[PDB]
Amino acid sequence: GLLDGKRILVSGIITDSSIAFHIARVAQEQGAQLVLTGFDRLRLIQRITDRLPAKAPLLELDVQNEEHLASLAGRVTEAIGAGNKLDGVVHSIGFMPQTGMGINPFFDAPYADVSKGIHISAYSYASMAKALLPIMNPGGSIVGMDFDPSRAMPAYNWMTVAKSALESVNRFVAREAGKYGVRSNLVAAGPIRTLAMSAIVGGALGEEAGAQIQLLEEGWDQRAPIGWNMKDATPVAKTVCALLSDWLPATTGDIIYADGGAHTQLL
Amino acid sequence: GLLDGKRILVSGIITDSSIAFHIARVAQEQGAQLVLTGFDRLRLIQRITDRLPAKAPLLELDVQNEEHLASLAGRVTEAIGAGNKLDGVVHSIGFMPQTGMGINPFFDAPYADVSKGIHISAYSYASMAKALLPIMNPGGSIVGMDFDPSRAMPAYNWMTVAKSALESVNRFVAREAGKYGVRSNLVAAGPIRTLAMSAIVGGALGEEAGAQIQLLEEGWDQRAPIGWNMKDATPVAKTVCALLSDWLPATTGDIIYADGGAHTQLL
Amino acid sequence: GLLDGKRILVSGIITDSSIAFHIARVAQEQGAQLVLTGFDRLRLIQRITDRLPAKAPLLELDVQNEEHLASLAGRVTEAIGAGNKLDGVVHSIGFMPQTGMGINPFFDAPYADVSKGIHISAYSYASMAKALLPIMNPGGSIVGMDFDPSRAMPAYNWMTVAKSALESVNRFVAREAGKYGVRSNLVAAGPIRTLAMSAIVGGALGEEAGAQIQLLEEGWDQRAPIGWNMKDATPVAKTVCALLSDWLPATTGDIIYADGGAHTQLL
Amino acid sequence: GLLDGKRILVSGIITDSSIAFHIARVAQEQGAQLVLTGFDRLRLIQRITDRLPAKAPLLELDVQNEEHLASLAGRVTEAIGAGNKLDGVVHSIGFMPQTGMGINPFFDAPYADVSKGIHISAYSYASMAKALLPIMNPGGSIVGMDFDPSRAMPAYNWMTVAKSALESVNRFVAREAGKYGVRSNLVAAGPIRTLAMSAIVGGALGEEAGAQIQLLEEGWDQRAPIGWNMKDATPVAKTVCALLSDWLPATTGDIIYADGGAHTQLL
Ligand SMILES: NC(=O)c1ccc[n+]([C@@H]2O[C@H](COP(=O)([O-])OP(=O)(O)OC[C@H]3O[C@@H](n4cnc5c(N)ncnc54)[C@H](O)[C@@H]3O)[C@@H](O)[C@H]2O)c1
Ligand SMILES: NC(=O)c1ccc[n+]([C@@H]2O[C@H](COP(=O)([O-])OP(=O)(O)OC[C@H]3O[C@@H](n4cnc5c(N)ncnc54)[C@H](O)[C@@H]3O)[C@@H](O)[C@H]2O)c1
Ligand SMILES: NC(=O)c1ccc[n+]([C@@H]2O[C@H](COP(=O)([O-])OP(=O)(O)OC[C@H]3O[C@@H](n4cnc5c(N)ncnc54)[C@H](O)[C@@H]3O)[C@@H](O)[C@H]2O)c1
Ligand SMILES: NC(=O)c1ccc[n+]([C@@H]2O[C@H](COP(=O)([O-])OP(=O)(O)OC[C@H]3O[C@@H](n4cnc5c(N)ncnc54)[C@H](O)[C@@H]3O)[C@@H](O)[C@H]2O)c1
Ligand SMILES: O=C(O)c1ccccc1-n1cccn1
Ligand SMILES: O=C(O)c1ccccc1-n1cccn1
Ligand SMILES: O=C(O)c1ccccc1-n1cccn1
Ligand SMILES: O=C(O)c1ccccc1-n1cccn1
Repeated sequence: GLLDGKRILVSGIITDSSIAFHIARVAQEQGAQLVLTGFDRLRLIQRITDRLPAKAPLLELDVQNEEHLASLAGRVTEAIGAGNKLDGVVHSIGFMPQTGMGINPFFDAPYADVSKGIHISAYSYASMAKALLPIMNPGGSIVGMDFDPSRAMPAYNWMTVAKSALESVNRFVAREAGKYGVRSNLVAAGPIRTLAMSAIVGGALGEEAGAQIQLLEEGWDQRAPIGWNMKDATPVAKTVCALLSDWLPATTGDIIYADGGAHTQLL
Repeated sequence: GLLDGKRILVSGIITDSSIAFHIARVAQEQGAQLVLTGFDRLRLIQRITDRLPAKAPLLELDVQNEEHLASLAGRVTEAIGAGNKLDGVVHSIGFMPQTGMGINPFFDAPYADVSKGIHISAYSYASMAKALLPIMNPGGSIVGMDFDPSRAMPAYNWMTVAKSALESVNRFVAREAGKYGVRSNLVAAGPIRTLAMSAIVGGALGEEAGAQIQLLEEGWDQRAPIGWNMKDATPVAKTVCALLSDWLPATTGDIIYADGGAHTQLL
Repeated sequence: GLLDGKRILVSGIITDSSIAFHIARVAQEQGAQLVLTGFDRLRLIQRITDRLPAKAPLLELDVQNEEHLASLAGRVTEAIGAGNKLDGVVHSIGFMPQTGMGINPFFDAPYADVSKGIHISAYSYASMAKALLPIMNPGGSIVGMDFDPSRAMPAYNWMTVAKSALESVNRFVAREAGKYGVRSNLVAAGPIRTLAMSAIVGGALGEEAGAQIQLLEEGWDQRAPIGWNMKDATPVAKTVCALLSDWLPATTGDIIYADGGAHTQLL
Repeated sequence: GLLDGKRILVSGIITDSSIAFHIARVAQEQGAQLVLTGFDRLRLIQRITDRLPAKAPLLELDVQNEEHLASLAGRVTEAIGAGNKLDGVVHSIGFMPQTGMGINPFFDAPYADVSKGIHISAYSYASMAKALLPIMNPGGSIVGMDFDPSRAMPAYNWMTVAKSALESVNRFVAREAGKYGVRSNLVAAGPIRTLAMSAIVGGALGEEAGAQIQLLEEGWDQRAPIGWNMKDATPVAKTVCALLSDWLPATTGDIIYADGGAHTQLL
């Protein structure tokens, strides 16, 4: 197994279409022993994660809750056993209020909403690294989920800005993590039909936003030299596992694109 | 004059070493008629701006104050005369609490402080564009000040993250501004010895941060193929005026580097 | 005039739709005194350049001819007068044999053809700088024409590779030019309907290449927040003149995008 | 084994310090069955590769020899057996005549020398893909070696330009390879003390070039958040094997940085 004997924390599962659900499944297939973290709806998340190949302890983590973060390392150590540390951490957490994601004009998102989205989607990558680096082994790996924000796109709006901030945060987390012998990287995924994504395409944020997001997805498969299947998160999950493994040992502060190559082509 | 007959709003003057002070001076030398905006210490700012080549009306603008922003367009129109619109807007506004800029470890900045810095340094670029685009002429130009955040650097810490967000915001502001026939761009400047910058080098945020920032400045002149003079903001001001002029008419959503070429060389 | 009193060499005119024809026209409108260089069909080029606002001396320059390059500085000095130097140089020269530009598969271009295209389109930027820097004034400016090659695109094929090389060459030319107080930059233009470009769209290199290039142009105007008019080279010419002027004095080794902002947006 | 049962062609071994020697060793440790290609000194290369963990057939390949390239697929098939195809191809080939690499000024490299270096270091990536894609399995992987050329650096000179071209070539090879279900990527390595590299630092190309290259290496370990050991090619070899494996299945046309994270930090 690619991750045999590694202890890895995976955040971000909320449904069986969450990217983190597939990260967790593949990591377990590859021999990793997991600790899961979930936000708010913990009975739902437990029921969802009962479908994973192996049972995993589930800890509550609201990344906006300073007490959750202050206690997190102790609760993880309780879950994996004293004297054991983590080898990997997966941040698969993102949120932007509807006002920031195309339900209204870009200029009409109040800063209170934007700042909540940046807190959850970008600052919390540093928050989780601060909490967990003290219980991570040398040679460990922190991975977060990205959506390439180097160019503006319709509808994604302030979530794009949040991903721009996240990419910058990752480069600073790498500086801190390196003192522990730990790498920090993001995986920039192509679009994936999660429940939230499918709802947007179905018009949950208005018809214009849904039409714009559907056009975004279609251009992706067209541009990608190997194609892109938005209904299949497994290639993204495998890429996360590659970064969690020992096989990218000189990559840190960086971004790996699991997008079919779409960002390398113009059309 | 490069800007003859243009009406241009310039924010961001606080001392005679502010980058915006030199933007304002050069723009006036080039025939522009200015409206200035200032934050908090308006009697100080009036005294400072009395040294500009020409008298300019001074309006109060705290970019975190929604009432200041809601009234801004009406106060500008009162200053330049009914029936007149703006041709240019300069955003030269930046702030990050000391906790986010190296006085303590990167992980120790509370999010309340980071979010204040992102509000002032990044979100407010969209706020000012929202307020002023309705009173801007076609062919107009919005320019903001940037510091290249594509790579992490010591001490700048969360201000770097804020500039990453600002660059993303600029690309979305360009989408909105284009509907008015207006361009939006940033100028990424090399380091400039403002009063705040000199205080940091002198140790205002701790000795380690001061030493790191001094090393940053020295490498800049070394890398720049034409050199870099941190005591001279005039080349930065001229570049801002180039973007305010009609001579970069097909550039928008973009970043112009006024850094001596330092970002194009490794050593 | 933006370029009043400046002496500027402009290469690359072959028809009245050449980008260099419009660079020359705008520069002369702005007070510059020009020296033109032309390749191969010098009687045609003289007839074309008779339509410029002012008469300009025309010198022969085949950038693959080492004797043309060795004599160039002396012939320029003869044209502008002993004791006078150049303030600006415009490289607007590009060529790739048909085998490298979509008339056949990418893999079927022989290296002899690719190397000719790289010689003319990329190496010659260094060749011209080597020949002309000894007769350039401090504060001078060298500008070359670019087409953003950061992502692959259909049909452009090995010309894209040549532009990737040119961008790298420009960063090294900036190092050399800086010793003379001279800047070196490229302007990355959106697509322009030159005679050669119109012929390709009309099928001169095969129907597939023409269809692919037409689709490229259409996406450009769609993406550009201020639009893109492929029939109007004047915004590109003005941007070149901005770099030739004194108003971007701290930019070198760099690329300015005169593309309507299209490269900053995904869709 | 990460590469168990995969058939992989590895070019570029010339000494036991070649990056390709360590790629080959790690791939064999991970279960791959290799075919090696060597240039010019085939008895030397056979003696060198006798030290690999397993015997591998050695084929002659001068990438400037069209007959070598035309016969290559047939000779590989003869080596691995009819009915078998390749799963991986490693391009670890680079050369620039001394005139292009700092023994003289950048402007003094004749184009004949530059074009030879671009032929071997960039065009040949397309040449090898053209020859070998017809005998590659779906799900296969082509990997080439890169040195980040996004910024100019002293002494590397025209080799940097060649790497800029190679990166562009890789994006087009990905388009072609995708039709076969094959990925194409580069690994951008930090500096490695090969025999050629050590000779340059020792002054083989002049004292100035040696001093500049030594300063380049030292800044790399300083910038890298996890450090950089120029005497250890194993992290680079492991990264190549990661791209040859099935664990980066949605990455193509791309660049993976095995440089300690140095390119993500300014200082
Ligand atoms: N779906 C895509 O197209 C796509 C593409 C690239 C990247 N991503 C990124 O992948 C990550 C996972 O998103 P997803 O697509 O799987 O959607 P998802 O809705 O399945 O997962 C989002 C997760 O964020 C978590 N979260 C929200 N607020 C939280 C908080 N205060 N504390 C802790 N967790 C919180 C949710 O509980 C949920 O588990 C996100 O960073 C997303 O931006 C998604
Ligand atoms: N000094 C450098 O080295 C450098 C380099 C690149 C970019 N920049 C950028 O240039 C911009 C101007 O900064 P500066 O270097 O001239 O320093 P400065 O201290 O002279 O100017 C900062 C300005 O921000 C304004 N400001 C702060 N909070 C505000 C608020 N709530 N509302 C309105 N205005 C507010 C200050 O009043 C002040 O006028 C900033 O965006 C800065 O990040 C500076
Ligand atoms: N047309 C576009 O869409 C576009 C977009 C971006 C950049 N560009 C670039 O702008 C430059 C000018 O091209 P253009 O579009 O105006 O086409 P053009 O055909 O009008 O100009 C090409 C010029 O290259 C010159 N040239 C060719 N071989 C030469 C040689 N051996 N020595 C000297 N000169 C030689 C031609 O004589 C001709 O004057 C080129 O670098 C081109 O790549 C064009
Ligand atoms: N050493 C570094 O610091 C470093 C860093 C990043 C990338 N790289 C790249 O890694 C690759 C391998 O280089 P290396 O550092 O291991 O040095 P090396 O000298 O050990 O390998 C170079 C290889 O190129 C081959 N070669 C030269 N001409 C050839 C031809 N006409 N046909 C076929 N092969 C030919 C040589 O025979 C030799 O095997 C190169 O692309 C190099 O640019 C090296
Ligand atoms: O999850 C994401 O970051 C994401 C990425 C690409 C497209 C849409 C996205 N969604 C954001 C909310 C719901 N979907
Ligand atoms: O003004 C800036 O953004 C800035 C840019 C570069 C270096 C230091 C900076 N400072 C931030 C506060 C005081 N200086
Ligand atoms: O001139 C160019 O470089 C160019 C740029 C964009 C599209 C087509 C181009 N053409 C190349 C030959 C004829 N047109
Ligand atoms: O191999 C390379 O491409 C390389 C990369 C970085 C530094 C030096 C290099 N050398 C080139 C010739 C000898 N070394």
